Amino acid sequence: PKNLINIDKPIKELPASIAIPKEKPLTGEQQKMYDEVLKHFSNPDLKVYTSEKNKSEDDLKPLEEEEKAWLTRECFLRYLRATKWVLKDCIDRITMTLAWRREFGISHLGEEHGDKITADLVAVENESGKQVILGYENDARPILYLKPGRQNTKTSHRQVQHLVFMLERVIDFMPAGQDSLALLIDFKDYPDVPKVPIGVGKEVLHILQTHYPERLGKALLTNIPWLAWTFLKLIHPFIDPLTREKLVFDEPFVKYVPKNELDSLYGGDLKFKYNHDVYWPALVETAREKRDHYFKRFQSFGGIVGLSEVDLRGTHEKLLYPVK
Amino acid sequence: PKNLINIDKPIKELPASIAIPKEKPLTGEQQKMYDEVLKHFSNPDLKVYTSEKNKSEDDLKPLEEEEKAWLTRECFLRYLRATKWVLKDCIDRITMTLAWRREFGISHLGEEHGDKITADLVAVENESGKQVILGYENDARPILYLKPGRQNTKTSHRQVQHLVFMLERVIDFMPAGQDSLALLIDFKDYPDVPKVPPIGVGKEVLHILQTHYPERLGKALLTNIPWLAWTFLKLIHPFIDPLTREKLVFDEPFVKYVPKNELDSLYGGDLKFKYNHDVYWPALVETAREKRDHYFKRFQSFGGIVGLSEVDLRGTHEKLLYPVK
Ligand SMILES: [Mg+2]
Ligand SMILES: [Mg+2]
Ligand SMILES: [Mg+2]
Repeated sequence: PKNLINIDKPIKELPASIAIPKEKPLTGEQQKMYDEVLKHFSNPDLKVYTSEKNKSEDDLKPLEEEEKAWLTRECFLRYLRATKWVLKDCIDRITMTLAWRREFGISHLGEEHGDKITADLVAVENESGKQVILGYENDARPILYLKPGRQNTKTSHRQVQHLVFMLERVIDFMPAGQDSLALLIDFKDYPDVPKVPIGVGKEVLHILQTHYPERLGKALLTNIPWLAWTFLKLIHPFIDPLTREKLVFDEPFVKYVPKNELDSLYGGDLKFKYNHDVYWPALVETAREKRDHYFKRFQSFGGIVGLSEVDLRGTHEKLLYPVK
Repeated sequence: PKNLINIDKPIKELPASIAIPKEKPLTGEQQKMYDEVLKHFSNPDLKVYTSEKNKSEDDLKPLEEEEKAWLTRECFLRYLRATKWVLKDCIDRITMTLAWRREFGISHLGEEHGDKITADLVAVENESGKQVILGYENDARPILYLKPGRQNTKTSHRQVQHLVFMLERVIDFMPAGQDSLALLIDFKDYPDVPKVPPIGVGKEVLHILQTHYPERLGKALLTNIPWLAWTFLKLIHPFIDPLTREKLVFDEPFVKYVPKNELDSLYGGDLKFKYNHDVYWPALVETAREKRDHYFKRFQSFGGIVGLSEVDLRGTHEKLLYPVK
């Protein structure tokens, strides 16, 4: 019996023991395309749709300060890679995500600035700890645990709102220099949690594919029921090699996560029991700290579109990536 | 307006409204390898391992009559396609499936010839209708429904025995000219079935399907998928290899792939089917037995040799369509 590490709150900072991967350098034509996107969203006269769902050319609103802070160098790069470096597609996708973010109630970088999705709104959804932000894996990705066997609410739109909220918070926890997350999915049934319309799948799929490009860096799956397990194993080789590498179906998590960063349930050193009244306020306060820092940094650098997340999340006095 | 067709038993014969897809005839170089497989398994002094798991060169037994009946032209082709037309792999794979069939208790083509896996042994596993053999789809494949939400037993080796048994029964239902099946999987939870409150069967089942049932899954239709799995299956769908992707259908109407008169009404068909074990099960057992009897007597009438075709063994024409070299 090993000696585990007590923990009941999210790990605030990436430990120094985990290095941040180096970014792939951009070809000449890629930089040129990047500059066009930068130019498009730097336009002082830019106006975008008030929603995605009900978008109209005749109902537009110029960018808010908070939207400029979201429109980062890496945001541009995520969409460029998602759209396979097609300039018009990149611009439209970004535009539509801005549009969706206003509609959904998350365009203001936090409830502190007017977001309608609040911590208090979705807190009940996390009551049984069905989603947990905790730790960092080998490539400095923040970890999001998903535990559908701990489901505590009935299907509703609020489930989607919680889903999006937790995604935004795990993004708040990104270390400077990283912009993708790791999903750790535990499919076990937990009877300890009492089990309680339109299936939310379609909306969640639309949200993940359309508004969260290039965010899934790793997905680790464990405690898979037999039929699902068999299915996943039968199809794994037929999955495209570059997607295949991102997906791990029932292998030890310890090979992708350092032990002191991993829950002991899955072979790690962390002794974690979800305690809502302790965990939830810690996550909310920690996420808020990160956002305050990020936004202060953004204003200190001119409050312009195109700033780097490396700089906005970092602490160096001078910009590592100055804006053209 | 809705007028459904009453049914409570397996449909015995492919309707004539469904064509059997034409086989792609063998090339010149493929025939050559095939003949080598036939020659190997035609050897009258051939001896095979008595099990896969505990295989030994010093524990061998000759081919039984019933095993020669299993060693068909199409059996050879299934392995040839599976092993990418590598002769040594093909022969070895076939050999190990024969060995596993003996080990597992299904080497005799039915309990009537001494199979330890019997209808009575596994019947309790089907009591709530978690697996149902019923109907034929657009390409004449017999349909096997999987309904994991109706699980009625505790995890055990018997569950594997039942899975194999049902697979073997759906193969008995192959129309002459077809050798792949269609899986219709409904993931919905049926609370009306009492759920039992212990090693997972996945590793064994995976090994069995991959190693011992090559080229059997012609089609899988998935429906009533919970949101999370649904999103996953959609998120990964395009990244699946094309030839495998068209094989898999994730939450699309079954009516595109199955004629309505061959399809359960619950999935948009015209068959009003309610699973009644004391009616369904005996009828499944009887019909499969009839099909096996016909298959085996046909085998005997054509010489009782290795390499006969399933088209002839399941068919009724007086002359062989595939005489053996
Ligand atoms: Mg509008
Ligand atoms: Mg038939
Ligand atoms: Mg086989």
